[PDB]
Amino acid sequence: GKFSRALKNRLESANYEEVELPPPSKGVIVPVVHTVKSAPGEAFGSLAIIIPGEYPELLDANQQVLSHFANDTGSVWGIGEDIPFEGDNMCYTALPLKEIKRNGNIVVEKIFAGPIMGPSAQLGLSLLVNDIEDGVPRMVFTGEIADDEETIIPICGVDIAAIAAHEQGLPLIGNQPGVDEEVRNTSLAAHLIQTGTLPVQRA
Repeated sequence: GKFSRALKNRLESANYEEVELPPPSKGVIVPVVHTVKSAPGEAFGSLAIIIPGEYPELLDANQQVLSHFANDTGSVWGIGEDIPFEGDNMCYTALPLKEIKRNGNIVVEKIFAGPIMGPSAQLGLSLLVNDIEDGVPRMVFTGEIADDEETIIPICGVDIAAIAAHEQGLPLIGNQPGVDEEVRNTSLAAHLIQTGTLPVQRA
């Protein structure tokens, strides 16, 4: 459960083959919690960017798995479970995001670990295939999407994910306390991408 700087440094010491890529045509950022059975009760966070195209070769071989959106409608390299909603008939890769730059260039690297498990990348993925057209929103999304494709189900480890977002100067977005801007549902998340920041009230 708890944030461990010691786990972070020991696992991240093995990160390798850093590379800089041009700006994605679009993308979305999500947080990942890292654990290992022999470090019980410890965890730390990182960010992943999900971009168009097939780049299994940029991933550690243990992440070179392909998971599919529902029915015919596209797939993502690097994620470990199927996605219960339709995509937009595009192929994506989920890459460890080391840095996203001023000019949009992304710095990606390999990590020694399995693929991205669990349902908390679903808010991101849903926004990516339904609402994002161009660019990468400068924010980090976290949450499971219900059957209605509107309700956002909250995650454990929101503190870990926050740390991970803040490291890179980005806000955490989700439907729970601990996040920087709360979004009750997917369509409020999509409105946030449009406004870019939370609207302000002055009386």
